[PDB]
Amino acid sequence: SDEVRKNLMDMFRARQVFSEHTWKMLLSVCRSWAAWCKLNNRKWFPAEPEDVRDYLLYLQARGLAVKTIQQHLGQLNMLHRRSGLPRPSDSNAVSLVMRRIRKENVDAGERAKQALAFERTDFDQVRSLMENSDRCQDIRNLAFLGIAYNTLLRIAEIARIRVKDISRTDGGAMLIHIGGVEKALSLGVTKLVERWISVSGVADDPNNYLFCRVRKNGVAAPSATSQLSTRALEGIFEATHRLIYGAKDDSGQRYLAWSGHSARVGAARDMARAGVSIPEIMQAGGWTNVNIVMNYIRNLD
DNA sequence: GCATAACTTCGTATAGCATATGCGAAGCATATGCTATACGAAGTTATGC
Repeated sequence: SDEVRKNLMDMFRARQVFSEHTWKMLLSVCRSWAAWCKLNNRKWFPAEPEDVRDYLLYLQARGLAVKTIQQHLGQLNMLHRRSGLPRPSDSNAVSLVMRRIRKENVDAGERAKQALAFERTDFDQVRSLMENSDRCQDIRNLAFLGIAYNTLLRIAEIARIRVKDISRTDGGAMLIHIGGVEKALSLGVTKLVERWISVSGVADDPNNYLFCRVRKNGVAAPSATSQLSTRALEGIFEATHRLIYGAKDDSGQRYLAWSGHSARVGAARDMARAGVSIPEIMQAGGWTNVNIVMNYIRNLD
């Protein structure tokens, strides 16, 4: 850590701006490179392309998915670039091995994953079960899913919306605004969000976040400044799934239960089942055209 | 005086997206950098008997 961290902080001085997600990632690549570089002693910072070739073969023998290795190589090249040295990716051999292992592991039959779809009928079932609920933290989850499906928002978008961010019409719909665009909400879940607001009492300042922590004994808490962590919002979907079905299987496979994208895929696939014109889908999601939309539509029943 | 529920901070793995190049000479298929989940685990503190 210390030596590598102090080295990387030279780049922090030289290149101070990144997403919190990027500079998290580069450090965790460098940890693994340094560890390997110790366990077979070679010079640690200035890369030798033959050593990169050894490293890429060592990773390929652990059978990591090709999307991982291409990222490790990317981060190494970023580090050389912003430090001010020739890029290891300039090596012909490095390219040759990358192409070879890419073809090999593709021929080995890997597939990209796709999340389980939160189709409309599951929402209707869980609503039919929880509609009678009065325990506060049930109400919260029932409202949350009601928005997170209908409005097609990304999980880290909906986590942000302040009560200031919401507009209301008496006897009608409710409208939501997100960073110059406005999105509109069905006359059902309006009643759920109204119930949540009126029972929890978060409305004392529009600057409060609409979603907030709730404690063991059923009393809510306000906050103007502390948001609910997305790691708990995934803990909503996974909990309600574990309420409708038994526990996850021990095979360790991923996407065995709903996650943040299960709403988007559920909505898109249901709209395709409704026979919508696909450009209307692309307009609703705002998605720049790439075949991921087709892949979500890949099959119906 | 200790046990518990519901949540917050780290870490090592993959998917999304915006932009750019070829190849061929019009259009877009494939390639490249950067940003964001999914999951298991360790750690926090308020309420309770």
